[PDB]
Amino acid sequence: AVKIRLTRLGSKRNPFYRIVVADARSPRDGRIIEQIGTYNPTSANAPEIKVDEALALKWLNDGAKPTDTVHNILSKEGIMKKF
Amino acid sequence: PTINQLVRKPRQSKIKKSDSPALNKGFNSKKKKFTDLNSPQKRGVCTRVGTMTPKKPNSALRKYARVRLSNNIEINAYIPGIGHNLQEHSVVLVRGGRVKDLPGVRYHIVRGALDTSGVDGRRQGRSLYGTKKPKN
Amino acid sequence: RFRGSNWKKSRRLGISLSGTGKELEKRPYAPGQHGPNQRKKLSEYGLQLREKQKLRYLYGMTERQFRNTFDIAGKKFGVHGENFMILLASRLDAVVYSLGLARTRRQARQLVNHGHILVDGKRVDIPSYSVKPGQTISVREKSQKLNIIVESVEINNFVPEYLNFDADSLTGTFVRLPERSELPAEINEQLIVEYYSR
Amino acid sequence: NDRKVYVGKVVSDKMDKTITVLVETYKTHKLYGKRVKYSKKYKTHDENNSAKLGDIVKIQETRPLSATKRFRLVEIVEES
RNA sequence: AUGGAGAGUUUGAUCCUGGCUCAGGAUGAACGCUGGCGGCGUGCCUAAUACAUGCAAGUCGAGCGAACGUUAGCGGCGGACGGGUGAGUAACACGUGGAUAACCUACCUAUAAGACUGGGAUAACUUCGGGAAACCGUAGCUAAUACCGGAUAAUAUAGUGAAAGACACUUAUAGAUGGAUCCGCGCUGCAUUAGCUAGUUGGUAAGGUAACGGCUUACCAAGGCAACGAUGCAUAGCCGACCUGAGAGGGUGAUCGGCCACACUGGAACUGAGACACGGUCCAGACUCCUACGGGAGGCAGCAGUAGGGAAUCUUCCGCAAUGGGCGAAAGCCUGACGGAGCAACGCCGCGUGAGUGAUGAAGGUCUAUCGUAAAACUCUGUUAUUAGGGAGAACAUAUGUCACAUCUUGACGUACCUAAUCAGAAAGCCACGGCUAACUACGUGCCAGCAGCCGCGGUAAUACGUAGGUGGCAAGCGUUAUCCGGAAUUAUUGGGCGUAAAGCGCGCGUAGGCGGUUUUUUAAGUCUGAUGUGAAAGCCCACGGCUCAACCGUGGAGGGUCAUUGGAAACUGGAAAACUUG
Repeated sequence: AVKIRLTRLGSKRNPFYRIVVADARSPRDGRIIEQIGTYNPTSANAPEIKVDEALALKWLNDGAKPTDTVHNILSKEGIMKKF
Repeated sequence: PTINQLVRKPRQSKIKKSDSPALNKGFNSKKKKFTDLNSPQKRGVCTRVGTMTPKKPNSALRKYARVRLSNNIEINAYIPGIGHNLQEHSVVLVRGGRVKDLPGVRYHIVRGALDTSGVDGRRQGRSLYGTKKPKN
Repeated sequence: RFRGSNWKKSRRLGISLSGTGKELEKRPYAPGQHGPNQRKKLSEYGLQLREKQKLRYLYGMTERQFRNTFDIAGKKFGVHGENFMILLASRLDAVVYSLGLARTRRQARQLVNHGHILVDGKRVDIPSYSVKPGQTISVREKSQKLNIIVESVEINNFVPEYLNFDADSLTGTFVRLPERSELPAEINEQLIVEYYSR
Repeated sequence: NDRKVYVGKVVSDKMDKTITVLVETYKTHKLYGKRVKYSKKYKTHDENNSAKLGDIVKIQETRPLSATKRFRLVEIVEES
């Protein structure tokens, strides 16, 4: 069981977020070990999508699939369908 | 000043006791034992008025207050000012600590404080023994 | 701005220090309750509180709101004493306060009521800004200037460096934060921002 | 990730290998800084051998295979 | 290492001191005052109180027994639930590395053994029934990818279950989940508690937990201890947080908890894809209680609200729409998880309630020129206020055609930025009122009331007081409330006296050990310091970028702090051979 998470310290003024691999039975906020970065889904702050998910995209054959309406961010990419 | 016996045997700090030990406290009845609180705010409900005469350092005359706090013990006060509240049986906002020149009393009154307003002969103070709505 | 009435303040502060004043239609010597008596002598704390008599009337450099950039750039460059006197007048309310468009001391802060709104930035009808390298108080959004602010386009020329009025906006903001010279004369440094740290 | 060479000396023993080895180390306190040396006791065991009257040895941190004892190692210095 | 200037303290006096009151604030900091409005945020911190109730993870199937997948509850779920915390333990409960010669497993993802053969029972329709109800009795049931023979299923080196819509079943097996079987340092005080517990020392059991084994038991000897804290033993979370130091970090860890003690009570036959279970399941208790008194079993450590205790201690305004858990081949839910907020001027800010001002300007309020560049009566800003259209973000979806994925599918607050012409829609009132803590003079006052942050004042000029026009700080702010910080150098880890403040041995005696000759030393551990491991951090010794700047988010070059390798310098506390001698 794995889901996406995010960090929280202090700003917004544009819908922001982050990329991580937290637990399934939990809220949007979660603990992150290998910090990959964050994400800006406000269509205005383009200089904030510096997410280097290197251990988050390795769940393809481990245990992962687009869920919770988050396939839009993975729609631009295509590092899946390897089986 | 030698450090061997210093972890064998330690030292102390100074020796001091804090201010108003029978204050900052709210006495139980359910579990019968006091609370160590240091509360900002508190009440005062009256048992007598009280006054002792022999005053050397001032050598004028002015009385004080004998107001009991919770549930059977002697608690004593004083009214520092030129205002005489010829009153009792009140419910107030405590002032914590003693003003200069009265031993053993550590409990007082804020201006206004839900019981009365204050000695209304004051209008220049605007911040002493009862003074509200004062033109600045 | 004012917070009271002022012009008795010849013997309270020095003067507002960046104008002509309303000092001497009378006996301007005795500061208060001394009319038949001697002068006021010297101290450091009497000196210190004289300093801040000529800080809180000089500008709207109110306490608990101004020392802050002094301690903020106490991690930035130089013993912050004169940094402060150039950290309380390196604003667009100061790069435009010597610009000479005011006739009340409040009208360099009120240069933008409906005067100078958008200095390369968003319309801001305020006293102050964050006057970084080349930071003005420049032309209005749907207007340009008013008849209480543009009525003094160059009401006094030679307004300081980094206040180089390219007019019909009535402000100049040449380069950066200002070298504290072109500001109060008899003021000091270790008696501006070395009195405050205690 | 291997298992250390913990060592020490011996004090006493009881019936059929109630064995032990002493434990000690060089270190100090965080407060008043003196090089005072310090120790605590351990629990190894043998058939009956590693025991009192001279057993300067080594010990281990492994699976004890023991009651509350913990060690399997004896790597010696000498005997008496 | 962005390095430590506090008010006054001695007798009568320079002088070595002596710490106090005390400072400023910072506190989930507010109480009378004062109550232009707000960006955003938190408030049973009074009582982890007794209860106006319910409240809460929930519904369903081209795979299945009612009707024109409705109407089941089999099956799946749930049940250990979100949330509530810091009532209860000195404990591996807690932050990090970690032997696994102490561990494994379906939920995230692909699957894979195949999909063969089976019987037939149970919920509902209840089928039949006593009786305040509803509690209970007869009792075939009708099915189910199921209650369910049997083949080999894998660890004999010889273990069984699968009953797929359509052009979805059960297994050999897995990556994984909370964890952890556990290792380690994490892991506080009480010397008014040492002659040490009988298991103290540890080997030896039929046993068994995914887990070695004094863990109950298996066999025998204790001096195992030993004056070193055996043991008792009192609060009993830790850890990103906050005021903060120069730095060591040093403390409180409450908004903010990522981990754990905890749901009336003692349990509890149970159980689970995860157990003794906050609206479960039973039987002992004392509670406001409901009941033809079948006897009901419930308590908001989960939103409210009631009698409250109350320094303040809040909206039962709304209901899924910001995430789908679960049910479902599907269209769909419940949100009470998360949301929508009277807003307390509690945080402080975004700034707005007067202007071009004005000749000194009056009818003068401490003083008798002072705050008077007081005033008027003229003008200037939208920004408070008459309206208005108000659509800030953003992408949702089998059949549309053939897990990258999508249209004929996303406006309660959805109206914000509200320039907007804009009148003049005041920013309460400040303390002591001298000098320090920063303050200005006096009539009242004749010791009658009485001033007073350490210092400190009225007896006939309170440069203090009653009161009166304000200069030092101020305008959403006046006096007070009390907590540790550098300051307090009144901890002394950096920064501790000996004859004398407030301080030295009755000493012949003297265990443990702190210390403990000269030189070479055998050591090759360690320090010298370091190749390496260079395993992530949001942010670090830094800075910056989104943002009407402030409430709310982010690149991480500082390697994550001997962490995955032990070092070469014997100059030495360190496996430790001696010699020197006059000490």
